[PDB]
Amino acid sequence: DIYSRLLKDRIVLLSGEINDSVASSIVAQLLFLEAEDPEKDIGLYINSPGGVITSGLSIYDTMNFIRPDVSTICIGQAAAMGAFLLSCGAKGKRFSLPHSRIMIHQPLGGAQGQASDIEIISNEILRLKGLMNSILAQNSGQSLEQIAKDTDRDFYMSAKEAKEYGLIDKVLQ
Amino acid sequence: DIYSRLLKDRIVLLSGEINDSVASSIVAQLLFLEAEDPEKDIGLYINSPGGVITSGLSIYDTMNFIRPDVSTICIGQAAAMGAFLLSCGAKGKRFSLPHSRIMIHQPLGGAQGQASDIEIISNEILRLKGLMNSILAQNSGQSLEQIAKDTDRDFYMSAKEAKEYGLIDKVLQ
Amino acid sequence: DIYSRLLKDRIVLLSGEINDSVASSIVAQLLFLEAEDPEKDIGLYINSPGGVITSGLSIYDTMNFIRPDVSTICIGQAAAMGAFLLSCGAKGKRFSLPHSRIMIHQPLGGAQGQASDIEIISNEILRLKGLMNSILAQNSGQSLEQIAKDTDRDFYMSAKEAKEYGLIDKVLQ
Amino acid sequence: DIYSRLLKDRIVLLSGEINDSVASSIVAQLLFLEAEDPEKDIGLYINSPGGVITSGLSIYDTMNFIRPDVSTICIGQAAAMGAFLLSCGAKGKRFSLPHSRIMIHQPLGGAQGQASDIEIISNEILRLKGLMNSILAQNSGQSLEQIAKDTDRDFYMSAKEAKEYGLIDKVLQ
Amino acid sequence: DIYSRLLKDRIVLLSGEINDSVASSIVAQLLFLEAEDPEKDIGLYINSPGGVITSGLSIYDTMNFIRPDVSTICIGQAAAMGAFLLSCGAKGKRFSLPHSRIMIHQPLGGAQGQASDIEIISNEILRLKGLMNSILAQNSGQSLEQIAKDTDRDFYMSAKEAKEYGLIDKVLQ
Amino acid sequence: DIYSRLLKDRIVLLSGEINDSVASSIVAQLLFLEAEDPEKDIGLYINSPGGVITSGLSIYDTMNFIRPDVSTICIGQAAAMGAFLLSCGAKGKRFSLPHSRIMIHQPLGGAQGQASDIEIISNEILRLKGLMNSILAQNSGQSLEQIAKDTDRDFYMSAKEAKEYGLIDKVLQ
Amino acid sequence: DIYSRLLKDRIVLLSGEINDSVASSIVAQLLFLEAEDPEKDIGLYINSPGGVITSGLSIYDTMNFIRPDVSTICIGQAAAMGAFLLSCGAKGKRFSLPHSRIMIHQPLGGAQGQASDIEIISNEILRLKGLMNSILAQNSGQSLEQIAKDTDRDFYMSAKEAKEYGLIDKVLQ
Amino acid sequence: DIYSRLLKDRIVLLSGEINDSVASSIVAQLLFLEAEDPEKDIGLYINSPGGVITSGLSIYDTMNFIRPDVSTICIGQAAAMGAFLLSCGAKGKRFSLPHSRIMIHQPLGGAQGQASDIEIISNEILRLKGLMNSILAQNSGQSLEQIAKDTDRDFYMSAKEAKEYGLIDKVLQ
Amino acid sequence: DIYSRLLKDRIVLLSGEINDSVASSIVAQLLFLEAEDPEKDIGLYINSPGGVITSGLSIYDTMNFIRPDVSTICIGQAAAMGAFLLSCGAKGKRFSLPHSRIMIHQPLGGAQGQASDIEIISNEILRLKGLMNSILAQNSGQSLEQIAKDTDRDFYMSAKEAKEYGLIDKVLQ
Amino acid sequence: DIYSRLLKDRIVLLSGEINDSVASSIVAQLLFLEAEDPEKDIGLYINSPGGVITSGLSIYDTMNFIRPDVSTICIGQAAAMGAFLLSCGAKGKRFSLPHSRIMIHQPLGGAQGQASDIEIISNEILRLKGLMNSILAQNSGQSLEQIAKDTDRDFYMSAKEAKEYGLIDKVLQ
Amino acid sequence: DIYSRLLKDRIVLLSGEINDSVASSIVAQLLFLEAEDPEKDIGLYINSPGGVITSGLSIYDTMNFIRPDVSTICIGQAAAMGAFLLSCGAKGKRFSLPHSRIMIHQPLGGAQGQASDIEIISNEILRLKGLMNSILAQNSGQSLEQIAKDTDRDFYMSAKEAKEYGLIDKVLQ
Repeated sequence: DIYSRLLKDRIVLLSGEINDSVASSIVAQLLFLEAEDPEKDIGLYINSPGGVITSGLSIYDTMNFIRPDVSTICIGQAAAMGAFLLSCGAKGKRFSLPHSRIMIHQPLGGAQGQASDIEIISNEILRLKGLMNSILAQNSGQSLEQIAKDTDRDFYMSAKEAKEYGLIDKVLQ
Repeated sequence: DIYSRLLKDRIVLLSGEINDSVASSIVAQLLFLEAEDPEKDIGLYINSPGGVITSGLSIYDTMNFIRPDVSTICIGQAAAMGAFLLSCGAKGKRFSLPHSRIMIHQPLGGAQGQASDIEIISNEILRLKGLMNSILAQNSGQSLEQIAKDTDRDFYMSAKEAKEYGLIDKVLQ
Repeated sequence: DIYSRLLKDRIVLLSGEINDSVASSIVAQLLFLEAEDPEKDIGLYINSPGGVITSGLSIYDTMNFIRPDVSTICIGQAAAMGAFLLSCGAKGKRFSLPHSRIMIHQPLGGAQGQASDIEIISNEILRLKGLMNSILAQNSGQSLEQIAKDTDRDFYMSAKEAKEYGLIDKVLQ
Repeated sequence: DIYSRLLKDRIVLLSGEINDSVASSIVAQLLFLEAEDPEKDIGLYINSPGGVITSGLSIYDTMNFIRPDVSTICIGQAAAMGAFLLSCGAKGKRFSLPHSRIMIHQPLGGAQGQASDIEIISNEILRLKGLMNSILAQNSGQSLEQIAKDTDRDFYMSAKEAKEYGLIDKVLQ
Repeated sequence: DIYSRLLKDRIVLLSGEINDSVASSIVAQLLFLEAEDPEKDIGLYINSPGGVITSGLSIYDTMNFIRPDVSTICIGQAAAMGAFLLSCGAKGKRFSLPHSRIMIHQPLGGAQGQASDIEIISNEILRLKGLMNSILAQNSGQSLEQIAKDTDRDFYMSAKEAKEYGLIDKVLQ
Repeated sequence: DIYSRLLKDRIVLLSGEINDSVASSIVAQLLFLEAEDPEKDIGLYINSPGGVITSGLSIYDTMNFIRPDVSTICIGQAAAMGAFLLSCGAKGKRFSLPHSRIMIHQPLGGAQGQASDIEIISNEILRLKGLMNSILAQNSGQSLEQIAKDTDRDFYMSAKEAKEYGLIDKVLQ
Repeated sequence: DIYSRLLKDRIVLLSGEINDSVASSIVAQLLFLEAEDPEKDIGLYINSPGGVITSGLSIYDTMNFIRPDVSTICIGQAAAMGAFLLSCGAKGKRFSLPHSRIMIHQPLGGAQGQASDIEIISNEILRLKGLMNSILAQNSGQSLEQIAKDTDRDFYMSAKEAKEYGLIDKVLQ
Repeated sequence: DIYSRLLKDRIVLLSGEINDSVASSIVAQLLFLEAEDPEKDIGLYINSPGGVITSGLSIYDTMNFIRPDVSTICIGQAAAMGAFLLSCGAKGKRFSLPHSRIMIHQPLGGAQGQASDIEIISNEILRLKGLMNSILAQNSGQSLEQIAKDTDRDFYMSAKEAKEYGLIDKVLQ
Repeated sequence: DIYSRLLKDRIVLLSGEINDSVASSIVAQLLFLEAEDPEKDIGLYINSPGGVITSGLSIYDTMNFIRPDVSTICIGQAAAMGAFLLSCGAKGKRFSLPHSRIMIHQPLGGAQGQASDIEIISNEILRLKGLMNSILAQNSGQSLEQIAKDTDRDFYMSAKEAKEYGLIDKVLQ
Repeated sequence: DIYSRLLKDRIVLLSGEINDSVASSIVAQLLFLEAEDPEKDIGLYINSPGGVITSGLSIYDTMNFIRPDVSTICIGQAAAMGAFLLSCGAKGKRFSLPHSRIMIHQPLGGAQGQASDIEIISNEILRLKGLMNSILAQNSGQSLEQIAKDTDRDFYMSAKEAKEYGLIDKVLQ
Repeated sequence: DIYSRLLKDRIVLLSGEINDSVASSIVAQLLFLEAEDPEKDIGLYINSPGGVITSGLSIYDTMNFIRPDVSTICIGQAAAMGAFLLSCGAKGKRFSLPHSRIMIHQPLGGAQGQASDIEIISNEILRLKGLMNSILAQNSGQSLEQIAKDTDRDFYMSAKEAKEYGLIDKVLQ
């Protein structure tokens, strides 16, 4: 197996949609690599269109949890939760390849039922929305207000543009 | 046509689910009847599980928009928007046959999309929930708080109970 | 129209499954005939497997609502709601043909959602059950305690037995 | 026929999704009324959730093409293209019932294919977005820049609010 | 593989929904690990949207039937039966990552059939509701009346909130 | 394993449609080889119809990222993103067997939603279109204008014609 | 209309599968004929494969209910419930075209549910089976056991054979 | 494999629906456990909603057929055939966890075809029901008619209830 | 009939997709008027997206076949064949309401089968593209090669621009 | 593995439909065998109905690209691409079993979209058609024209016929 | 593996339908055995209803192609291409178990398309029909007229009769 060999050089790949499975896998690889040696850096390469929000959150909070610095490298693209994760890389170790595409946006979902239930679910999504915009601003240096204004609709940008935005530190040019 | 025959007797039947199509039917018939005679009463027999809200309201607004007093008679059942319309009949002229069942509740719905749009949908549903609770309270004699408490979940009652509640005036039994 | 011709002689056919649609038709015919002649009896022929409770109930209440006697004649079969309605015919005018089978039972139904919502529904169907049993025990002369056990499960019987149980008065022949 | 009957008193109903089909009908009806009497006002009652843009525009153009005034009345709900039509009625003859709701927003669409085709579709939808926004602004007394900001997402209003916003002239209550 | 590598570290994973399939795996490990050593703690990391009540009850009973302490760690999300489980972790060893979400609610379900059948399922689902609300109160300190009021409809909360609420002990940071 | 054995001799097979899953593998594979020997050349045999744009880009960026020279050999066909990657091989090491088909075109996409969202998707696809026509112009030694003009519609070629164009360096006789 | 015109001559046509709607129709016609003239014989043309038992039964009871003689004519075929209804025509007037087919058998059915429910459906179907076999014996000349032994499985006969069996009287050849 | 590991400890898990596939497996293991050592107990963990009957009985006959004692432990739940197997564990070694649910009932099923085929299937369903009741009375200490009245409908009990009833021996709390 | 009345005033409506069904009706009506009054004008109101090419040419040839001028008035839109037909109106009598959108383009179609069959299909689609590109050219004064370029991809126009372009003559604003 | 042990003798099998997936396997085995011994011959057994043109071309090129002589053996049948590949075997080493059947034809395909697009694809398929005729003509020594005539429609042959035609060298008797 | 165990005994099993896939397997096994020992016989056990002709034919040619004799044993059944294959075993070594059934018939197929295309397919199939009957003829010793006349339709046989026909040499009873 190839991936298992890359896991030996402390490289974990995050490709495609993000969900409990994928997250569960990506989380297990982080806990694993840490116990393996809680002082070396881990390379999290990202090429995802996004995914379920609480999933992306588990991968994230696990990134802060473990001792090793989790560096993030964007190849191909990192949209939705994919861009959020890329920004959560250890400060200074968030990279991207020249032709990658970064896109951030607000969450989306669905509500079904009585007025009392739609409202509950609605406030819950706005909450996740504020939580991720909050983290997205803190990670980039942009203000809360600025993030809200830009994630209102799909905000696509090049790696280079992503750098001047605060999302990544260096474009491996 | 049997329904055409009865309409010549000022009888309008609202049976089954409510929607624009059914609503247009009921509205055209209420208008028509007025054009034939603005003085006489109109008989609106109801047997509905409710249906689309904006559609129910079109009917409701039409009842008050025409000169004739619209008598509402419940038969079989008057649930949700169906019960709403029942309670809108002309004061003192809201009846129900002895074994009908009346039910009131809060509106149902669905939101899909960005956090921003789900909330707009949500606020709209609540807006209508508050609209109907206030009309319901005014038609029965109950207070908003009371209406809101009972319509939180399905409130099923008997014609007799419906009269005690204030949704109808007499039980033609 | 072959069906209209019959109605001209106060004959109404309840054939098939009973729902708000069929229900409305029968009521429109029942109300119509009372406008034509509020004294002459009506012939409600019944060949139906049964149907939606409130729909049948709207038919039962209309039968007692108008002034003329609504005589019921079972042909083919009369089960569930149908058997119920058959037994509601005007005292002494509840008929059936020789090979017609009659079957009474307890109401069927379904509930999906939260426990709160499930309990509300369960309670409603139970109220309808009791209501059915009581009106059935009063149409046959049987005791509520008798109807209760007898309808716990499908209870099929021929015209004769039904004459002796109390559901119908006579077997035309 | 209840509908063709009301058309005699010059009433035209537009309820449900608006498409070339429904449009053709609404169109024919206006051209027919135009003939019957180029002077007498026409009453276009609206209860529609919207529909295909061009189909909608064909009605509006016809409203203006013909000689008689097309008064618009909203019952139940006038949303999207439906809200557009309500706003285009003869100045001073745009009414709404008290409990109807008005919802305006920007156009929806879809593009599939090559970059070149999508770009073309995209410009065509945007050209349309600006067209209606302009007319809507002109009919409401709002500024182009304002209708643009307010229709960025679904804007739900109450008859009373829609009257204050400039979309309708009077709320028959 | 990776999960089995973590299992030897006494780290069990509950990701995705809960049903017998998953339940049996969890129970398999909670027994296995108590076979390796009934002394050393066990780490059950939870990231589940919920699942079947009896399935979760299985994992629950097994959790405190074995001898070692089963510590619960909510990562990402712990709603419905997922939250119930999280709170069931060993007193003092219930954690959550900074950005995880918790949600408690009343059971969901459905029933079809005769009134009798529906009534049995309704009371059954009511017991589980009472049962869980009870265990939930003990585990948090909260009274039964409170858990009952809160779980009526979906009760979402943040990690800090869950701690103040008594569902978790410490929040890692 | 036949594929693991060819990878031993530093041969990587890119067969079929391109997507994140497929691209992820190719990426994981290049990384493996770059690690095993940063000095030696890697041979990438392509027989693809094209695929997900960013997915192809992830691959294009990795080839230039790693230290080894990535030679590209087209067998069967390299169409769309496939021909793109082909032309991106190490200058002087871009090959093709005598009967391969090469086709270059412009990106294909789709969009649904508000005009604002379509416009966003539209601009994003044009941005990507501009990027690839420009990289293709660089890789072929032609004016961006000419490539734009050619790729407007699917442009097929014979391995020989591809060499004339500048996409490959030699046709292995 | 063609069928309407043949009705004028007292010709009722029973074709294809017999269910509650068709039965209803045949029934309407028989009562309508007797209306016009309660003496003039009726011709019931049968070309049916059979159908639902209760539906057939209603036709059979109705034939005998009304005063008029209902002469049955089998053309093409008369199978199952359809052969049963042939043998029930006015004795001496049960015909058959030369090349028609006749087929008699035991009822078909289905049951799903609890053992208790299945048993009730078993006795019920066995009841209908004996009743049918009973009448068949009555109608032909054959003894209860013959009929039973014979209808155990599909039993096809020619017009002539059906006469020798005692199912029809003459064979209009 | 984890289950294999639990097997070495002589622990067999029966979870989910029961059928030929699952029964064939449980018997394979059951027999195997005997080959190793036919003296030590066997721990049959049960978390099942039930399943096919003949499959359940095959497991049951194997439990008594093998030389060792097959103890039963209920976790999560054991309803229908699931509760049956639980009550067939070695006398005295029938356990249950504290919050487990135990439910017993009468067999379910279906039948299609000729009346005589239905009678045949019905009798087999009844004879199975009888075999079931007897065994499920002999194990519990209840009487035939007692177990018969109680299993007429779903009969849900708690761990403690099942013991008081005789289904289990001790609730491992 | 409302459409029939409009016909008596020499008004024909081509609404929606064009196909053989629709085409036959328009041809039917034109020939009707043809005979009705060979000298008076015919107004062809168009609001179509396009359709079957030959079906359109059908209508068109009929337009120039008959003696009376066929005026064309675009309302809503006239795309693809709809635009072709629009322009094919009698010289000087080609209108459109102000907010209508006109669109021209090259043909669409498909081919399955052998290389030889595909080429045949291909030449034929090219022949039609040529045929129409010239008719369109003639009707608007545009050079054939200019048209072929403008319609290479969907070319959307406003009423005014369509006048400028030569597709229509006037705009009734 | 049977095929694997077989591959150990330079024996490769091409069974079923040819496509990229199947083609990549074959291509990998050819590259594998060559690397394993560019001297010994390789035995490619073909029993295929054909498939994707480029998939076959992919294989064909690799056959001549590697050093070893690739001998082709036809068992069962070789049609379309199968035939083609069979003929591409090392001269003097193209065999076939006595009863296998060889069948050659012209490529099949499909095109959708605009005339412009249809034409591009038609020319592309005619390009492949000509290329393959050349190769067949050359592989067999027949004239470009003879191959043209003979592949117009499906041309079935016996191994012996295929031999005398030039497609194979000898038939294993 | 169980089958690889029997392969060590030159035992090949042919179960179910025959197609390229299944046949490749048999062929592979046949070749492997010939390699292992070109001397020792082979045992092909058949229990197949037949399948693709060319697939079957590919197995037939391989049996004769290898050195050892391939004895054929019919177990269960051998119909169509199955019987054919059984009849193709080395003379004197064609067996069948006592209760096996053998069935021989003519080719089955289907053609679609142009008259020209269907004519070809029809001719090719007749060709195989003649081909197999001929083979069948000399494998059984029967004349062609007789094989041709006997397989015109499905011809069923017992092992005893099949031996008497010339399809097998002995019945291992």
